[PDB]
Amino acid sequence: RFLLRPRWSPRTLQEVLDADVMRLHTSLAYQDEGIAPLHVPTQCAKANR
Amino acid sequence: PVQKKRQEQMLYGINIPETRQMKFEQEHPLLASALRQLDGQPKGFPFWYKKYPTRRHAYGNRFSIPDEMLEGYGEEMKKALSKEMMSIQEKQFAQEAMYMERYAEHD
Amino acid sequence: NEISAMERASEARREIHDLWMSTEKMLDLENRVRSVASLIEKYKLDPSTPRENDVSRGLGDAFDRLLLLCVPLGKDSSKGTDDLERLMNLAGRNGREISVRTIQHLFARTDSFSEALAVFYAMRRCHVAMNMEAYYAMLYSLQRLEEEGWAQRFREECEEKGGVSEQAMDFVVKGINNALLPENKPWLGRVMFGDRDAPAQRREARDYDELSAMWTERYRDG
Amino acid sequence: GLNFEMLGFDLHMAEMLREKARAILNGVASVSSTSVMVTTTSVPTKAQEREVGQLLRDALRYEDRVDDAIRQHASLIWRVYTAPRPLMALTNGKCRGT
Amino acid sequence: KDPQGMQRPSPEVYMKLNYKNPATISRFLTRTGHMYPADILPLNPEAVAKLRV
Amino acid sequence: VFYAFVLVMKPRQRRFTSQALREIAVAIYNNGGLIRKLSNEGVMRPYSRFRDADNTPLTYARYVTLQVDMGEEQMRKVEKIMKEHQDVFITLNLNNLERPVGIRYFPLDTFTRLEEEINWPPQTSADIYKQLEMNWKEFSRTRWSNFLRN
Amino acid sequence: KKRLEAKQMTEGRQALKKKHLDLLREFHERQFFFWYERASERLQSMNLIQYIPQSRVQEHIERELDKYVAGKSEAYPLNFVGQMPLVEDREGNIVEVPEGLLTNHVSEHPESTVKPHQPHESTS
Amino acid sequence: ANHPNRQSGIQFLTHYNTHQRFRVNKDYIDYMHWGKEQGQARLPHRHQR
Amino acid sequence: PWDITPPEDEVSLQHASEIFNAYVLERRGTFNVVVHRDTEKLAAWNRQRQEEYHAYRSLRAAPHPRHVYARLEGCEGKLVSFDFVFSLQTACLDALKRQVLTSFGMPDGRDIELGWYLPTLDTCPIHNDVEIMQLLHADPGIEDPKAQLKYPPIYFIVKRNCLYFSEWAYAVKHQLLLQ
Amino acid sequence: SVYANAMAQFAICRQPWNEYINLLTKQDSTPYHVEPQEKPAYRGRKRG
Amino acid sequence: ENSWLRNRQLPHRKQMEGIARRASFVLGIPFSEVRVRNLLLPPTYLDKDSIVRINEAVLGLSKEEQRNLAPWLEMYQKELDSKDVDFCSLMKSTNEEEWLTL
Amino acid sequence: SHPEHWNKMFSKRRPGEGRIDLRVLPSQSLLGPLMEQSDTQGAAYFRYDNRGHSNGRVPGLNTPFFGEFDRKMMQAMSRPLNADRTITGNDGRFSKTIM
Repeated sequence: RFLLRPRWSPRTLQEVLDADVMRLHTSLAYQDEGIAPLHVPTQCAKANR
Repeated sequence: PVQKKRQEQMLYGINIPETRQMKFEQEHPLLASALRQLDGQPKGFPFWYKKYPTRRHAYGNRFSIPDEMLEGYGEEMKKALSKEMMSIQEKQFAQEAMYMERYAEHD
Repeated sequence: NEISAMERASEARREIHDLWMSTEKMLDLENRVRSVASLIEKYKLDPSTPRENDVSRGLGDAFDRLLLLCVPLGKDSSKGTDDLERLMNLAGRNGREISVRTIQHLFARTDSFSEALAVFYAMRRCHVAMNMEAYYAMLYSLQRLEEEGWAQRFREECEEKGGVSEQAMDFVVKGINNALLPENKPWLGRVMFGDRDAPAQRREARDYDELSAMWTERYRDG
Repeated sequence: GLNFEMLGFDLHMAEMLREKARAILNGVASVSSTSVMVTTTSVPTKAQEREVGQLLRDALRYEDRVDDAIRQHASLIWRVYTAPRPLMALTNGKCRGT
Repeated sequence: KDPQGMQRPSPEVYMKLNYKNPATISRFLTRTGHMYPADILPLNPEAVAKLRV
Repeated sequence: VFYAFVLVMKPRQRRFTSQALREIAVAIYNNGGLIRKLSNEGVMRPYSRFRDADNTPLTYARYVTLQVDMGEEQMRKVEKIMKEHQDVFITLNLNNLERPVGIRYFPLDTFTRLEEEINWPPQTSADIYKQLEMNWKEFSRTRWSNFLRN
Repeated sequence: KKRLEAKQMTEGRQALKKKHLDLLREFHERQFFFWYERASERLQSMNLIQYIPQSRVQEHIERELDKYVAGKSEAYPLNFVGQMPLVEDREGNIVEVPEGLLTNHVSEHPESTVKPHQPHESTS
Repeated sequence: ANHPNRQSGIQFLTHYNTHQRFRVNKDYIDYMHWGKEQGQARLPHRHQR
Repeated sequence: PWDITPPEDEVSLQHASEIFNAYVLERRGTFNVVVHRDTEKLAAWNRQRQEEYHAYRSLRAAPHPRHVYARLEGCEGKLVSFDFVFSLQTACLDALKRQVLTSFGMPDGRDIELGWYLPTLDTCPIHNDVEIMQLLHADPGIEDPKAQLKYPPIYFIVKRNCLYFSEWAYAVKHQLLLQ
Repeated sequence: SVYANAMAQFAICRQPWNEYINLLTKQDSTPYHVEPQEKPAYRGRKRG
Repeated sequence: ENSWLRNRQLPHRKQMEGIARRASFVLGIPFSEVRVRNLLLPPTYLDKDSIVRINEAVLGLSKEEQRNLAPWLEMYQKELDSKDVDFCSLMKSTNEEEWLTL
Repeated sequence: SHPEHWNKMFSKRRPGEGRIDLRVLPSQSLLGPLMEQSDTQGAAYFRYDNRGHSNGRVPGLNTPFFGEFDRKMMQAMSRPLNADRTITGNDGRFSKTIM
């Protein structure tokens, strides 16, 4: 009995779609989200140049 | 002669002028009404504190003993702490506070 | 023995929650004082009782509400404040220390300055070395008495004239003229940097009882 | 970690603007390809193009202001990692994600 | 430990150092009434004042 | 107190000592004053033979203690009646009672008190400790209940 | 522009000076509260100071000069210096003298009827 | 300094309204007793430095 | 509390200077000696106050029946409730701990510390019998009159020192189920 | 926090390092302790 | 305009309850349903957002009554200036600092 | 001080003379703690005192101290390397401390 639980979207674990969670295994598709990759170095160095 | 009259007005003991009383009335009418019903009686709560906004304004007696505190106590105690036994430093400082009371902006 | 006294106290505080959960038009200014004097003289809680043979040591959590069940003094006799003084004095002799959010409620139930001064003088005689929160809740009572005065006068006027007046509105907002412990300057009624504005209004029965119901339903799940 | 409060603020504002934008438009999804993102959603209305374009651009901007906090922090972990000289991170107390 | 004698006498001795108290006076004066000099019996200044008077 | 006055006096007749104090206290009350504790002591053999105008060194003196509340310059007035009285040998005059040396700020704490407790007397012991504890407890029990009479 | 920023900051500083003036008033009232408690306290204890008005001094003088009247079914009390004074009788007669002083007093007043002042024995 | 009352010297590192420690009308230094805790009876006490 | 109640004898109120003016002189045996004229009244009065004190500390030590609410400090929220007579003369606390374990559904030899839960949400562990004496003499209880109780309630937390694989399982299931 | 009840059951507080250090074994331990005597303090350029 | 003063404009909960209960008496409106609130308005001008939330939230005005009374609110597009956005976000001072901050 | 409070200049310096000034030392008399005892409580209970601590809310005296103690001044004497002062610096000679 949770006195206080947040309102997550997929209420409890079982409801979570499984053809969803396997998307986060897909590489970043800027067409989909609009997120460019990181490659944290060669962006740490030359991000301003 | 002004200053010798101001010596007899310092060694007879200055009494707190009634301006403070009347300003307390037309200023805090609720504390006055409480006092108005409580006049004479041995008081166990200070309904004059806002009337004496500071230690020094209570120059009408000794030791900053506000007038409306000594009711129930002995008349001899009221005589002890009245303007009659104020030390000479006490009386000079009494005049000082009274005047710094009526010439100051905020107390 | 004194365990029999505690068993008696069990019944006592039962029939005290009885008296306290009335919240009725059938419990008025004389009926409450009659019932409270009845319970005092029934359980012999007059301080004359010896150390043993006395109940109040186990009237836990109901003694204070009995103590404050009698605050509006019976406008019938001078035996109003004597029951409150006997109550408090038995509490002192036992040595239980009276909560400040209980004396705040003694005052938050007072009717007029006569009764407020009556409670304070009772506590004077009842060996309660005074705090500042005590003085402050006393002044808060002394102020709310006049707040309610002005609110009554302006209700009267609003009925008799039909609609709100300039003065009624500026009272409603700005509050009482030249208020001691003013509300628009909130840095003024703080003791230990917490707000002691509890006698701001009348605290009913459920006002006190909520202060403990949240406490306990907070206990049970926190 | 990242000031997740700030990331939540910027993200919520980006979505508040996406919503004040679609609370005007008939035809956000009037297109057929999917690489098209929120802004430059062409409208046959130029009293609505003129307002929704602004909202969608500011949405893109708050999303970048979140993208940037995350990239900055990754690059600062990497700053520490590839630091040439000795960097003794005297960890005196808790330290959330990053 | 306290050179100039700030801790001598004991607090009771003050209250018993009055004028009607030759008994507690004479326990800091020489057999002739002389004070023992400050280099010798280092007294507290308040004690010395109350004692001279 | 305002002032203490230890009046060593010549053991005259009880008509004369009484009359000295009759004129002394009447002088106080003619001088806007008060008296608290007019203690007396039977005769005692001082360390100094005191001499009146008769130049006689009298080695036995009856004692008076008189604590008072007066005006601080009526003090000067009455004292020069006292010292010039033909019967006192010496009056210890204490102004320091309001403000003794061990204090210092609250001013009543000493003004209320009497000499017998600003100046601990020689007689006392370690018993007046618990005695003053009981005196306070059983005064402060009703010190408020009693004031709230009137 | 600097005009506006300094105007602002100084209006605030004036406001804070007023706010302190008010918190200061409040603190002085709290002072007078804790000074009431302390001072009403020492003023009851002053109600006990038995003052001797002019009408009653002529009795208390006899009552106090009668503190050791040469005969009393109790023991007599000490002095402000706490000896047992030579317990006189009436109108100025040292008629009861303790033992620390009888030896010296009779040696110098050979012809006084002296008495060794016996304190009230605890035994009886 | 060989004048008496100038041995206190130049103390700029006091708090007083002067650097000439012998002109500070404030805290005349006891010379025989102090110094147990501060070096010399000149220097300020270790609770005022 | 032993000095609140008016005394058996009458303490003649007088100013404190009368204490010092009260010494009397006495001839014990053959030598003089000094005796406080009211040192015997003092002895009686102090006997009366020490008697009130011993009576009162005994009255505290007396058996004190109260209600007991013990909330298990831990995620598996269980509050148990039972009446319990507190004989305040370490025995009573150990009894309390065994009873708590029983109404809790645990063995009696469980490593259990108890802790006051103050009216202000502080918690203050207990180890003694005198400790609980003052716990009771201070915390009267906080209860709703709409909750009909018999005896004054009292509020403990139970801190368990052995927290098993089963309880760790409970807690991890709880926070996994939470987030 | 708001809802910590789950893992707050086994919280891992901090260890008594001050005590551990104070109760280590010291190469200067003494059966009966004595506070060392005062050192020479530079009394001036005249006094060394 | 004094950002040192915008911190002392919003009334304190002592005030928001003291207006509630004074109104519940005089205005006679029942206590449970008395809900005193604040509305801060930008300091030197008024953005369309603030006119929206004056009319809608404060007054009882629906679009066909506004479009009849204030027919220019359709053309109003004044918004908050970047130097001005932070007027509402007041600085929070604890209760031990009543002597330092405003 | 002996010259400030016990100026023996104007006498023979005979062991008893001297203008002993009792303005400085906290009295040792039982006079005080005896007479200035009150049936009420102390100001710390009366909650007499406004103003609390002068700096308002200090993390060691008013509110709880989180973190470590700094018995040096290694963070107090720290130079802002940022315009917003989110970083502060403290360099020795061969070391650099970035807080």
